[PDB]
Amino acid sequence: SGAIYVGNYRVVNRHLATHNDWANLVWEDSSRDLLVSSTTAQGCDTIARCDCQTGVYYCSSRRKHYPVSFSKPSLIFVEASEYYPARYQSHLMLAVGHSEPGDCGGILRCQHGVVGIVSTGGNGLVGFADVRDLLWLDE
Ligand SMILES: Cn1cc2c(n1)CCC[C@@H]2C(=O)N1CCC[C@H](C(N)=O)C1
Ligand SMILES: [Zn+2]
Repeated sequence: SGAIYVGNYRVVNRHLATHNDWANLVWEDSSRDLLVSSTTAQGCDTIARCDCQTGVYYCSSRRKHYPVSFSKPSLIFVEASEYYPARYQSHLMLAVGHSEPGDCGGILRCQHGVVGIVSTGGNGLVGFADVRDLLWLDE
């Protein structure tokens, strides 16, 4: 689990979205595994607007933060799951690291702020859904 809270927006993994997230839907993209819903309270997370390829992510399955080097956002093929059939997921960055399904939602941060959230894994690689291109989260 895990979400990004900025302004009157809440960003979650689309596969983990609640009934309330869907009832207050702002935008969703199945290909990115992202869903943004509206909130009453104001959020204070700062979104990075950069092209950093190094950062730190939170891994609940180990109760630890790990420094990582990650790839640039791209179309990477993701094996079938109970949430989606086999497809290419867009805007995805990979890093050598540990992850488990329950780690989805953990934030990846660089020195500029929030970069994205944990979204895929397997084969000793962790996938992060990038959020830096969503400039509308700040206005
Ligand atoms: C963080 N994490 C996620 C996973 C693992 N860690 C390890 C096992 C694979 C699993 C995974 O890659 N998927 C299951 C959840 C939905 C994902 C998606 N966005 O399409 C695909
Ligand atoms: Zn950065």
